[PDB]
Order: sequence, then structure tokens, then C-alpha cells
Amino acid sequence: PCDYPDIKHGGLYHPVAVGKYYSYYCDEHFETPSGSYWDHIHCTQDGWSPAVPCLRKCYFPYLENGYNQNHGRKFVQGKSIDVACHPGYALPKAQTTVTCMENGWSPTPRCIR
Amino acid sequence: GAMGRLNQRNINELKIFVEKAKYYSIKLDAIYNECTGAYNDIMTYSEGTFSDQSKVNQAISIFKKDNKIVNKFKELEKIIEEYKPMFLSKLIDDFAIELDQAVDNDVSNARHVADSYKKLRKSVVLAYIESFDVISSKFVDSKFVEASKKFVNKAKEFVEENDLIALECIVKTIGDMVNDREINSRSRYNNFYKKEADFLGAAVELEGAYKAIKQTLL
Ligand SMILES: [Zn+2]
Repeated sequence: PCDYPDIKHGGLYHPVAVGKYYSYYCDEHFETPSGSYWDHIHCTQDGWSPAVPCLRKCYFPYLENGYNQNHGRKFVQGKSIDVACHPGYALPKAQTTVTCMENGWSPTPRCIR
Repeated sequence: GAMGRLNQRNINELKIFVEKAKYYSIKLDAIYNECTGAYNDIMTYSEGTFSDQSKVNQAISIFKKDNKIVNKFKELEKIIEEYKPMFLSKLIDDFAIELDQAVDNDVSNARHVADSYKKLRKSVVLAYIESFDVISSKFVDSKFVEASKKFVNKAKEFVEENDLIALECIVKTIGDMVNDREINSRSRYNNFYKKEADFLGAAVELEGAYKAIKQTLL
């Protein structure tokens, strides 16, 4: 009922039936819904129970000519943050909000001229 | 009367300069925008917390890609080479080598590249002010040399606060002067940059001298 699982951005420590479970890890820049490097993937009713097993983490960069209170802070997929630049510089396309996503920040945070 | 003829040569050798360097801020902004990502990543991961060598390497890839950034620096020297030979030529050549010898995964190596870029950028701005300086220096109207000295001085202080904002302001302001356009003393950045107000004041004093010379030739 739950065929082989593939941990996008991770893998298994090492056909299946409901109730069985396998331990899995996340690659360097991802963590688990619990915030850990590892956890169980559980064969359930609606497939594997951690639907999305590994979730990306984003560190907010230092921004040349930016307000940089937030530089270094860590965010997790789905988390956003208010970006602002010094007068003369600006986030592109008049945007003000950047969002941590599977492949990283979107859009990328930078103060342009 | 043979003084007028010389004041005109001055005014002319200045208008030529301003026209040739007209696009200076616009090309440095271009460079800045293409590089602000890389320099950001390098500063982020040269801070002692965590490191992404892939990122710190893509940073280096953006600088060296097609020897383009270096080339865009060479274009800006070409404009000011006439006025101030081998100001920048040394520091551009130096910067190109550092990027070649840039070693993969060495973060202290990257951060040297970032600091060198950030210096080379300021140097490019200073070379505009230096080129202005050598031209206004040769003016026989003394009141203009006095104003020009003060303008150079306040210009350089504005650069040390912020090089790209100082330059766009210096280029806009002198472009206004030689085009007989009124110079506004009111800040264009809501007084965020502390050096603007006094530079604009020097720019008004220089307008006055410039406007005094032009009336000699009527
Ligand atoms: Zn810091």
C-alpha cells in the first residue's frame, strides 16, 4: 500500500504495508517538521505521513546598503520577512517581502541601485 | 579679452570631460547590481557561524565570469585615463589576478576578493573627482579654483560615507552646472546621507564662480 519512498533533499538510513515505518535523514540545508536532522517516515492512510519529509532552512544574508537587524537569522520553508534598504537602494520590482522556499529565498534579498 | 579666450578653453575642456563621463554613475550602478548578491553571500559566510562553499564559490564565479566585471572596470578607466593616468590601472590589474588565484573553498580568500572589489569601486568614484580636480586646478579665474578645491574636498567626504550615492549626486550636480540648470541645495535622500547638504553647498558656491566666468564672454 505504500511503495518505496524518496526523501526529496534527503534519504533513508535503510512494496510495504500500513503500520510499518523507516528512519530518514535530511541533507545539509534541510531539517524535519520537528526541526531535527532525522525522523521516521510512516506508511499511513494518505501515503507517507510526513507528506513533505525534508523542509529547507534559509539564513538571511548581510545586505550591502540594507537595514541588517535580521542578518544571520534562520528561517524555515514557508517563513517570510520584511526587507528594507537605505535611501538610494531598494529591493527589486518594488517588493518588500522575501519568502523561504524549497530552493531558497524568493525573490533573493538584495538592495539594488 | 585674450583672458576671455582662455576662460572659454577652460569651460570647454570641462564640458568635454562632463560629456565623456556623463554615463559614469549609470555604469557603476550596473556593476554594483550585478555583484551585490556575490559580495552579500561572501560577507554572510565569512562571518564565523556557518559556511556554504558552493555559495561562496558561485560568488567568485559571478566576479570572474567572462572576465566581464573586470572589463566593465576597464571601460571606466578608459574614460578617465586622459586626465589621471594609472590611478586605477594598477588596482584593476591587481584585482584580476586575485580572482584568478582565488582558491576554491578558502573563505578568507573570498573575503579578500570582496574587500578588494569594495575598495576598487570606491577608487573608481574617486577617479571622477580627481579628473574634475586636475581640470578645475588649471583655471585662471582664482575664485573658481577656491570653490573647486572646496567642492573636491566635500565631494570626497560624501564618497567615504557612500560611494555610489556620492557619485550619482556629483554627476547630476556638475552635469546641471555646465548645462546652465539651477542647482538644488535640498537633499535628494531625505538627509539620510550626512555629507550631502555640505557638498550641495559647495556645488552652489561653484555655480556662482562658474556663472561669474560666463558673463566675461558676453
Ligand atoms: Zn554580523
